[PDB]
Order: sequence, then C-alpha cells, then structure tokens
Amino acid sequence: SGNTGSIINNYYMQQYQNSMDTQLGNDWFSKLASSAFSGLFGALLA
Amino acid sequence: SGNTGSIINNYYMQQYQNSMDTQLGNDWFSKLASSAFSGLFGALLA
Amino acid sequence: DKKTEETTLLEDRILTTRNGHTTSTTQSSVGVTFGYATAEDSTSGPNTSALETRVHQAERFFKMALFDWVPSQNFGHMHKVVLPHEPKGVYGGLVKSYAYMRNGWDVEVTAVGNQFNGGCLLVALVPEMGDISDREKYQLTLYPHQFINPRTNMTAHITVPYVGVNRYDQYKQHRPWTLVVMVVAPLTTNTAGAQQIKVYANIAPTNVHVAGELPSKE
Amino acid sequence: DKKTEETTLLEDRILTTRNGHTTSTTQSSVGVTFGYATAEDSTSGPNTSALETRVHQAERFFKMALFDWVPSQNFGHMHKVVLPHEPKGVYGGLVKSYAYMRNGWDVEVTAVGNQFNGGCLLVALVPEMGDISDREKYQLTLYPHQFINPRTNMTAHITVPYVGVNRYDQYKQHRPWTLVVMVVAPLTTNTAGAQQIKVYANIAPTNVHVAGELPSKE
Amino acid sequence: TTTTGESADPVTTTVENYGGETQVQRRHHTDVAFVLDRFVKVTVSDNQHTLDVMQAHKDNIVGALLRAATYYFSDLEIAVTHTGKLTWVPNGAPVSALNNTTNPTAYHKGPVTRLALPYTAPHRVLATAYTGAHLPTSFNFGAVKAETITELLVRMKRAELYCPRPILPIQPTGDRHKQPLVAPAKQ
Amino acid sequence: TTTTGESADPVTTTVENYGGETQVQRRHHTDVAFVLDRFVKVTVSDNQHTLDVMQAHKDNIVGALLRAATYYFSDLEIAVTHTGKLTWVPNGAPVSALNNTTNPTAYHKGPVTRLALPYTAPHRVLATAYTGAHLPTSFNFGAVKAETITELLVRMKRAELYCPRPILPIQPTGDRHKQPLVAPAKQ
Amino acid sequence: MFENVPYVSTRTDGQRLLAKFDVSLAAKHMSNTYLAGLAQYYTQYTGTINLHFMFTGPTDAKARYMVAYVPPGMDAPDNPEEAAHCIHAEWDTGLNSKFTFSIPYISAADYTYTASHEAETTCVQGWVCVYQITHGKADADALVVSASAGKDFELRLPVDARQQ
Repeated sequence: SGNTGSIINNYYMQQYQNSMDTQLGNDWFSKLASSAFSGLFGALLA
Repeated sequence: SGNTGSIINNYYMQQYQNSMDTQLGNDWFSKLASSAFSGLFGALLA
Repeated sequence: DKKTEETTLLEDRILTTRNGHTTSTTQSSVGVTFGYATAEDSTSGPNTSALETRVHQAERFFKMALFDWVPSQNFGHMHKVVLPHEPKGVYGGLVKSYAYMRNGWDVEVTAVGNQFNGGCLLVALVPEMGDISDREKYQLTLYPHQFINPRTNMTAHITVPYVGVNRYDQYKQHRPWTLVVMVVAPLTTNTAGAQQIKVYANIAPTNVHVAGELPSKE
Repeated sequence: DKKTEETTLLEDRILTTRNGHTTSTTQSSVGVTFGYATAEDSTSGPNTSALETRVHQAERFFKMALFDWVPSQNFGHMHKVVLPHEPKGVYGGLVKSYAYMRNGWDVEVTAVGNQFNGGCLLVALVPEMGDISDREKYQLTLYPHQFINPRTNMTAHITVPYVGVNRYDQYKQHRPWTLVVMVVAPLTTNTAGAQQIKVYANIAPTNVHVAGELPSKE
Repeated sequence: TTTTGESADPVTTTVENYGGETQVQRRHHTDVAFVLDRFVKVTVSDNQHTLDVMQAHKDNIVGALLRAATYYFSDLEIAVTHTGKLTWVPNGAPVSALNNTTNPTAYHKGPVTRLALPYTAPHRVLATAYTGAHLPTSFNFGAVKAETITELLVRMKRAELYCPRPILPIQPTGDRHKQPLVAPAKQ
Repeated sequence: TTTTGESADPVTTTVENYGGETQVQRRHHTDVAFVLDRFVKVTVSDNQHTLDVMQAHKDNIVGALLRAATYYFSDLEIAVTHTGKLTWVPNGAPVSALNNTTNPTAYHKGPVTRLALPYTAPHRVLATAYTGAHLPTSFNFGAVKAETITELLVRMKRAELYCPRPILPIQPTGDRHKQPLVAPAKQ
Repeated sequence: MFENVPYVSTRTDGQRLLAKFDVSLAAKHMSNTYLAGLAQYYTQYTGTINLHFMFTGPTDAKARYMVAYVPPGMDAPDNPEEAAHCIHAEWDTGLNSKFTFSIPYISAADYTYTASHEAETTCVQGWVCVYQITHGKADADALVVSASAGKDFELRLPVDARQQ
C-alpha cells in the first residue's frame, strides 16, 4: 500500500497490527482529472 | 547474477531491493568473439 | 467553420490551422479560399532528372508584418509584396543551398481591430503581378482573394499552389506569387472603433521541393 | 569485396559506397569495420516528447584533410579529431537550427601513397576519448579500427553508431566520436615509394535526427 | 484549444496538438499513501508529549504534504529515543494515566523503541484546518510519557486525504532559485 | 593461418592446427557482473561525501576494471563505518538536504551500516570518460552525511559495461616482473 | 506570477513581448504555483506542462497572441518573427476566454531536475515567451495565466531539503 515491501505476511494478526475500519452505507480527484477535455473545440485544417 | 548465492529469495520485494528498468523499442563482444575465423585459408598437405 | 454554446454577443466560426509544429487558432474565420487548384501538378518532372527532394521542415509558419491601416488611406490604397521576400530560418536555408526549388503558399492575413470599426480590406495573391493600373484594381477579384470587414471577420485565409512556366524556379530571380492587400472602403473609426489597425501575415511555404545541391563555404 | 578479369599485377577488391547523392569507389578495399553494433538504439525516445525528425539530406559525404605521413614521424605519432568539428553545408545548418541532435558516422580514411612504400597506419574511432597515455596506444585496437598498409590497401573504412549517456546530444558542447590515426610502423620509402603520403577523410553523418527548433535571426 | 475559461471544468492538452507524442508516467512517488509513509521528527519539549501529526514541520515533506489536504485518516507508527519506561495512552484518556504501567508501557531497549498504534480519535476523520484558529482537544493519537524523551519521530500508515489545500515553495529573489546540489568531488 | 591483417576482423587459431586439442574453460571469474560485485574502499575526506564510483582506486581491481569500460550501469550497495545518524540523499538533491532526517537516515548500529541503493542518475547510463577532462555533476549515486564518517566502501550490483577501454599492468624493469608470492613457512 | 500579479497586461498595440521565463519549477513566475510547491520535494521530473491564458477584456476589446517554447542554445528572441521559428502557437480572442498550450519535454536526458543548480546561468530547459501580435481597444486589459500538470508529466525521487 504505502512504503511497505515485505513479501511475507505480518507475523501478527491484522486485527492487532491495524485499526479495523467499519463501513456504513476508488475516489474523486482521480475521476475529475480524467474528465478533462483534451480535444480542440475548433475545426482543424491540414 | 553477480557475486550472489542465497538459495532462498529476498525477503523484500524486488521493487524495493532494486531499481526497475524500463524498456523502449544477449550482446556484442560476445557475438564478435565467436565470429572469429579459425581455419587455415590455404590448402593443407599431410 | 462554426462554434457552439448557442448564439452570443461575441464571435464564433472557430478554426485552427497547422503546419509543422506551428498552429493558428481564430475565433472569427470566414473559411479559406483555395487557389487555382486543389493539388499541385507533378512534383517530379524530367527537368529535375528526379534528383529532387522535399523538406517537411520548411513547411511551417513564419510571421511578417504588412502595414498600418488608418482612416487617411482611402480607396485603392494598396500594399504589395512578393513571396518569399527575405526568408529566414529553415526555409531560408534552402534557398542558399539548392539551385532550384518550388512551393505554394498558406497565407493567413490578420488585420486585428475591433467590431466597431467600419471599412474593409481586400486581400489577394497574384501570379506574375507587374504593377496594376488604377482602373484594374476594380478587377482584382479575379485573383484568389478574401475580404476582411470588421463587422464580420478579423482574419482572411487563402491557400494557393505553386505556379510558373517552369516546374521548378530559382527564387533568387523569379518568384510567381505576390501577396497584395488593398483598401476598398476606407477605415471608419466612429465612437468606439480602434484608432488604427496593425496588419500582419502568418505564412507557410507549402509542399516545398528542392533540387540541385550547391557548393558551400560555411 | 572482390574483382574479376583473373588475377593481375594491379589491385582488385572493388567497393563503392554511397550516401545521398555522393559515391566513393575504391579498387583496393579491405572490407569495412562495423562499430559497436549493427543498428542504433531507438531513435524516438521520451526525452524528445517525440517532436524529433530525421533529415535525409544531411546523410551525404563531406571531405576533410588530416595530415601528411612522412618517414620522420615514427611509432605512436598520432593525429586525433572530434567529429563533427567545423561542420559546413546542410549538416552544418542543422547544428545552428536545432537544440539537440544525434547521428553515427560513415568514415572512409584514405592514405594514398603507392605499393612500394612500407610502413603502416592504424585508424580508429573512439567514444569519449580523453588523451591516451603512451602505453595505452598499444591497446588502441579495442576500438572500432582498421589498418592501412601500402603493400595491401589504400583505404580504411569504418562505420559506427551514435553513442552517449544521452539519447540525443548538443554537439555544441559534447561530441562522443573522436577519429584518430596513428603510425604503428614508420613510413618506408625505399627506391620507388612515394616521398610522403597525404591523408584525407571522406565522411558521412549517418541517420541524422534533430529535435527542438531554435529561434532565428537570418 | 479554446475553452470557455469561466467554466472551471478541467482541460489538459497534449503535445499531440502540434505533432508531438505524449509518453508514459509512473507517478508512484507522487502517491499519497506512499509519500506520507515515512518517519518525521517532531519537537518534543517535556518528558511527556501528546501525539499529534500537525506538529511536523510545515515545510517538511510530510508536514507540508499533510497540510496540502484538509481532512485526513491514518494509523501511526512511532520511534522514540527515551529512557526508563515509555507509556502510551489512547486519545481521551485522563492525563493521570501516563504514570500507570498497565497501559501499553514498553521497557527500554536502546537506542530507539518502535511501535505501531491504531488511529484512536472518535471522529470519522481528523482535520488540518478548522473554523469552529486552534485545533480541538480530540484531534490526537493519544499521548506518551517516559522518564526521559530525547527524541521523537512519527510515521503515518494507511493515509487517506480529502480536499486539497495549497502548498507553496520558496519565493525566489531573482528569476529562479539557484542553489548547491549534490555533485561529485571536483578533483 | 594467414589472413588479410588490415581487415580488423577477429581471428583465433587453435592448438588443433599443429595437432593439439583445445580444452574447456569456465570464465566465471572473468564475468563482468561478477568481478565488479564486491566492496571497494573509497577515500572519504569530510563527514559528508558524494557517492561516485570513479573514486575507487584506478589500480584497484574494481576501479581498474570499471575504467576498462566507457559506459556503465549498476545499482549500489554501501558499507559505512560512521557515527551518529547517516543520511542519504538521491542524485540531484540540494545539498542542504543531507541535514534532514526524513530522508533515508539510518541510526547507528556499529560497526558498519550496510544499505542497498537504487541507481539514481537521470541518464540512461553513466560514463567513465567524457569529451564535452572532468566528469559532469549528474554522474553520481546521491550523497551521504553523518556526524562522523570513519570509512566508506561501495559495491556495484547488476553491473553492465559498454565499449572497452584499455587496462595496463606494471611496466617491468627487467625481462619479467618477479615478486614475493604467498608461500608456506619455510621451517 | 509577474510581480505580485497573475495576469499580464497589454502595454500598447503592436508587437510587444508580454512575458518570457525560465522553464524550471524554481522559476520566479511559478513560485506561487501548486506545481512548483509540489515539485519542491522531488529531485527529478519529465513531462508536459500546460499553460492557460484567459483573456479578461471587455466585449469591444480584441487581441491576437503568440506563445512559443524556446529551447536552449540561443537567446530568447524578443520579437515574434525570430520566435516564429520555434514550436509556437498564435490565437485570437473571441467567445472562448481560455486557450491552453502544452510545454514539451525536449531534453538530452530522460529526466531533469526540479531543483536549480548554482552553476546554471541559463535555465537548463529553455524558456517560454509569450507575445502579443496586435490588438485594438485592448490596451490595459488583463490576460491572466495559470499552469497545470500535463498528462505524461511525472515527478520522481522524493527529497526533503528545506529548513526543518
């Protein structure tokens, strides 16, 4: 994920190594960057 | 490859252990050494 | 050409031209006038024993100024020039290294003023133009032309083929094309027009071919 | 290379080289030595945002003199030069109009004397050559080379690729190739040799690519 | 490429417009989770210190970059050079707890002592700014206390950032900001 | 085996020509990647030092052999005997960075401190020579700085070499160069 | 930035050079720029940079501009006709306020430094000069410019050189 590069898994359970997230109910700038217009808007000659 | 002889693989990912090369598009002296003439060029007797 | 949004108070009819690594956008086109043909004759004649070559690098834009249009100059006031004239850069270099050569022209003349000016210019390209009489300025429309009229457009665009009694020329002593600009309606200035109008040109030598490499000292 | 007729007292092993509209025949070839490779790496790298272009016109022969080989100069006497050096014509023009560029070399060095001379020259091309010691002239054969030896040949021919820590260079301040010629056996003159030998070079910039058009005043 | 500028809709042209050829990138290095995943010194003043990421230097890569976002989430890893017993306490714990050893207390083993700690605030996410300035009590990762705390470093793990904030460089005196860059010994 | 000597085309005869019988070889030891894959002392003068492989002794196996090529590529491994914190910085970094600890900084654990570093120049390959002498700023692997740098060694990993350059031995005084070789104690 | 302001101002009608600057993320004109504030933490980069020119004038104000990228090797020309030989782009005002333009990565090496060395007199990567070709009733009027990262623009080798 971040600056982490061990090929073997943690000796400790992930329940102890990290905090567990809960959910209730891929993101944004990423999407927004892509929706960028890149054409010409005019009429091209030659 | 070089002076390296561990039988077990690196504990760290190769992405961290080394620099990754990129390509864009076996070598030379090696080839050239082999293309060496080794016959006689003459006409042999006996 | 055309633009979107809807209608508006400003301009539209957008058009981008591109020769080599050079572009030229214009939100006030009126189209582009085409020469005496759509494609040049055979670029590889017998007269060149087929030793001719073409240079893509030359085909790029280069700017050169014309004059200042002011209310003083009235009908028939005309500013002419023979292309290439003093040529610089890559294109220029060709002339110094090849005995013979040929190319057509991509001309974009731009008289930027403002929509409150009245008046109107006529821009044309002429083959073997040798001094027109006053009367025959009236029949200038027989040449590849295009008008600039402030209420309507800012830029005039005309593309034209190489011509001549010879498949290839020696620009150093005969050029066929002469770009002219003439006033037909003297410049109006009114309340909010622009005092005077600076006229420039954006040009590109098209389909440049050269033959007969010359000797060289540098 | 080879020739016919049968055998004879003169020379054979004919070979004609051609770059652009320039040729170079030689009835006394000994073959041509190939660089560090047979083909250059990718000519279109990221470092050029692919705005690079190639000029066929540059790839032609150009001559430049080296020195006079005389019996005086003995072992280790060496004459070096960095290519391009002062470049003229089309090729030269490129250097003045493009920020970065690259090309390899087609070198044909010709020490024309006569078959009764003894002695022998060693001609090579070197990457980043920065002053050799006296001892390391002995290990000059590690470079693309070829000998000229009067009893055998008149011309030495070596073709070589562009090299460098950069895909493209600024010749105006780094050239990788340095053409050298060294005496290995001092020139013999005997009864009917030639008094002295004039050494010239016939060169061609190979696979010339340029990128980054510069501004211009002329 | 003309656009209606007022729109605020992103526009990104390319070298292709004039004839160039856009290439490939590998923005691994400019990846949020990644850049912030390193240690940063934090100025400790007492022998007890509340863990807070806003205390990284505002011009230090991590702190500069953290401040380039308005809301953030992450777990923590800490490296303390201390003496005696090091005790940690979770966000919202009475300060008096730092003295108790039944709390996560690590004995000495020099030089440094390294730990992995869970995000422990009671909000869904924390903030870099706040308009309701001076940041709230609760924006912490707990506190630490050891007989002696010579040095302290923190590392953000699993970082998430929301809403970008500005990030400025140095204002150059002249036309550009020239300076000494790592070069080989002259010889 | 007569050849046209001028050609410059390689020729290699064999003992077979007169009746001998060419045998087998195992030139493992004369393998580029292999020979250069070892540590070499580099003369450090300050308590901060730019990493450059050209600084190996020109008569030392590695340096002699590296200089036997004109262009090279490789990753690095370093072994520093130092004091305090050792900080490394990537090629092209403002020298001022060496003081910052959020950069790859390794704490002390004597005697030496060993690291593996990525080739970090911005060229496709680096050079041994150069005619455009004195080698360019950019031909480095970054720089290192520690309160005290007693000794420094480097190791080239993944080495690639291009275009051979000469490599000379000792010029003997007499007919051959005689000297003392490792022998058993006389007794 | 051009001395405390984001825009450039039409001095007077005619061939004027509105701006000219160094192609480095250190450049004085960047400085307040996100791109530069970001680049300050990586040694190298490669990529395309985008320039955006939004004309702010009144409906009766018309102008025509040119922008070029002057690669190093010469000195940045002070007038279009000399600059007309580099990669450039001309354009007039109209319904569309904005015009974007990409600055090509054309260097010897595959990567380049964000940082600027003391030994460098000239900006290692050339400059970009923006002119005005003409105008009418356009004097005084502002042409505000911004810059964004291009598609293939890349930042690499994170570094922490700054005060603390």
